[PDB]
Amino acid sequence: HMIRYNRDTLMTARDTKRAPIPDEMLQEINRVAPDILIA
Amino acid sequence: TRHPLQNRWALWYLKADRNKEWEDCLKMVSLFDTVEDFWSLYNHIQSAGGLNWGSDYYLFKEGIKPMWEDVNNVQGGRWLVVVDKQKLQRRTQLLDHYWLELLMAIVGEQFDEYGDYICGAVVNVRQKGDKVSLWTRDATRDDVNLRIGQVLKQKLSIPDTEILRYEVHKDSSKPRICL
Repeated sequence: HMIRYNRDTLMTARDTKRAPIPDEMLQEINRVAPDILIA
Repeated sequence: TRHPLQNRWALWYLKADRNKEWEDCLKMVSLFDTVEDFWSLYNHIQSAGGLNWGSDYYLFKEGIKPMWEDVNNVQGGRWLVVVDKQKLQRRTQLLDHYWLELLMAIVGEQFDEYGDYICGAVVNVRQKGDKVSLWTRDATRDDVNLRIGQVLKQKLSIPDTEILRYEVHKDSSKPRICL
């Protein structure tokens, strides 16, 4: 019933990530908080 | 690829604006519920260490408003970590270490069997000392909050020397636990 991800698993997923940010997320960030957006 | 998270989380952002009230500066930036979307979000926004003085980030479970008056927070409290000893880049680096380690511990459900009692995390970026806090649901559960505090200190490598305070939200309107 419990879904867990330890530190190494999460960091490895970041280090090997290649997929881009979903466009819906990017547009939402731009809409409500453009000033914190990094790209 | 898809690694679903136990919980769906909302990131909130408090934009420093000296002319406006708290409620008018706060924005729900994005919800996410996978490891992929967690990192997409974190990768494309300013780190805690890159925010202007006076800004906040909040990460709370979907449905929990990032305010102590929320039914999910009202009977609860927070573990508080103050980042004020180091200077300039070293302080900034420690702040970012604490925030991201905390976020990873939360979304990865690393707080043993007590994840149901986690509400969210808050970072306040302040010139006088940044604050990183872990909010829990029930301030009467010493067993829960003590264990959560121990994991918190372990994950963030907070030394036994530095004593963390668990403060009850209600009393803020003297720590219940020190660690």
